Order: sequence, then C-alpha cells, then structure tokens
Amino acid sequence: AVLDVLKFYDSNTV
Amino acid sequence: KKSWDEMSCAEKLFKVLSFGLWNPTYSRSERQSFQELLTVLEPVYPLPNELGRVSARFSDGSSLRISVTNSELVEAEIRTANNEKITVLLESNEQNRLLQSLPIDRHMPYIQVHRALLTDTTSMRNLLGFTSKLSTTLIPHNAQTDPLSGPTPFSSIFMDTCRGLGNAKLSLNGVDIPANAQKLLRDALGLKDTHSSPTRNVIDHGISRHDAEQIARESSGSDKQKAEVVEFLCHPEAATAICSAFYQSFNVPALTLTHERISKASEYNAERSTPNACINISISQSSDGNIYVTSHTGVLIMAPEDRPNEMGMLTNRTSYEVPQGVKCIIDEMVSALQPRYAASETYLQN
Repeated sequence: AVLDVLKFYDSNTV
Repeated sequence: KKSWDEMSCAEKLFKVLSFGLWNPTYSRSERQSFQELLTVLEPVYPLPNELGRVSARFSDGSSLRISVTNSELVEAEIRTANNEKITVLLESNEQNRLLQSLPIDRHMPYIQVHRALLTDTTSMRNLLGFTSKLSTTLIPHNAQTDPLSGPTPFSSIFMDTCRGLGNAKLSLNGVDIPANAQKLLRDALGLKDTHSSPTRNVIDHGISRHDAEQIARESSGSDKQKAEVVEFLCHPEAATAICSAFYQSFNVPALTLTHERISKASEYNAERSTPNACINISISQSSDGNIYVTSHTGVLIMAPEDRPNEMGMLTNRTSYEVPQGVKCIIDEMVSALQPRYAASETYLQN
C-alpha cells in the first residue's frame, strides 16, 4: 500500500 | 601545485567539513564550490568497528578517506598528488559538526533533520545529490515492515531496475554513470522491458567485457577508476548489487511513519500540478574485493505540524554488502543480503 505514495521521476518528460 | 598555500581538493573539503558546512560565514560562491566537492564523497565497505566509511577521490589526484567507529571517533586521511599523507584523529568532541556532513548512519533517538544552503524536478534531483552525502538516522528493524520479510521478497527487482535505469543518479566506484550510459547497462543485463529478467549468461558471469568497457568509456571519471569499474561489472555480483539497489520496497520502513506527510505534500502540490521521488545510488568495490551498496530515494514531504506550509525531502538510505558468491537470484539474495535502513529530513532555510 505505502509505496503507492511514491511517483518516480522520469527522463521522458518535458 | 603552483603556490605554497594552494590546498588539494581533499584538504579543502576536509577543512570545510570540520569547520562546519553550514557555517554562516560562507560566500555563497564558496557554498557552491563546497557542494561541488561534497558530491565526490562516496560511502564504501566499512570494517568491523566502523559505523560507516567514506571515501573521496578528486580530479587533482587527492584522496580523502574517513572512518567513523561505533563509538563515533573519526579518523581522516588525506593524500595528495605530491605524495603527502596527512592524518588527523578526532577523538574528543572535535568531530561534533563533522558527523552531520557524511554518508553515515547514526544511532539517534529521533530523526535527523538538515538544512539546505524546490519547484521543478531538476531542483528535486539536486537536493538529493546533496542529502545523499549527509547523515541519516537508523531505523530499527520491524517484521511488519522489513521488505525482506513477508511473501514475495525482491519480486520487483527487475521491473524496478528496468524503469529506474536512465532516471537515477548512479556511481560505481565514484565514477558517474550518465543516463545514456545507464541505458546501455540496462541492455547489457538483458532488461529490454518491464517484464524481462536477466539473461542467464549475465547471471553467471556478470556483464560481458565488451559491454562493460563501452559503458565505462561513456561515463565520467578517471582512467584508473573507469578500469576499476570495468572489472566490477565483469562479476556476477555487480548484477546482484545493481538490481537489488533499485528495489523500491526498501522505502517501506522509512515510509511507515512518514507516508501521511508525503501525501499532504503531493496533495498540497496537486493544487499546482508532478513526480514525488527520485533515486541516487552509490556502489563500491573495495580494493580487497568487497562490494557495498548505498541506496538513496529522495521524496517530497511536508514538515510536522509546528512548521506548516513547509515542504522538504525525506532521504532514505539502504546499505549493505553484497558478499562474493551471491548471484542475482531472489531466493538467494533473500538469505544473503542484509540491508540496513536509515532516513533524514532536509528542509529549506529562510
């Protein structure tokens, strides 16, 4: 459940 | 060296750390170069009586090494291009401010808090490239939260790795592996997409030498260090170490008490629409063969109730030796690896 709070950075975003 | 009073990088960094890295005097211009020195610091395989052990190898040919014993006595040695071997023991309370300024995990009755010297994500990545060098408080084990207890331990390593590589800050023996280069590494392991695992060749013999070499060629470091790297990768254990490092569930003991404030933060943020977390990893192989992984996940977090409206960064550290003779294989990694978990909160001054 708790990992659901994480939103990892991604190179592929402008 | 072209001047008697010209200090090696190693020496410059060391003086700053003991004097105090947050000492107000600094010229901002000094603060910038001070950070640029602090990032060369790398946590490495500690020894029997050491809390942790830090090592920095600069471009000018200097080397800073520092050992913190369990009792918290510090020993620093500085080497230089002209072969001077400066040594210093901090055994009284001289190491007072220095301990906050290192990639070490301390026994502490509350969670360590730091300060910086945060809108977009370039910002967010740098803040962690800073805190990954500061100290962290140890989180005591609990069965309900150890990722390595429970049902499917290490189940996500290959997925986590696949999507982590290209996006992380990553050091092998103090050599920076840039995004392009990480992608080659990911390929070199056999990780094409989200659901592939590594070719059995890699599992048994590490990366191929041909890949190992190109990957180094494409990275940032000294020739001596690039060569250290290539040898590292041509080892089964590099696989274990790299993949284990990306294991997102390492954040669980840290998130257990902080998850509510991490939410307030994405919420508080959502009214402005964005990512939340990033990765910063250091892996080192001691000259005696020993592999150590220090794994960091930076995360936006709201401060406690007493300072409302302030957003900082939780910085989670995960640290472990990868013992020679452990292939990248779940049921194996599970009984061999012994991660240790620590965090820190950093906030912005003003």
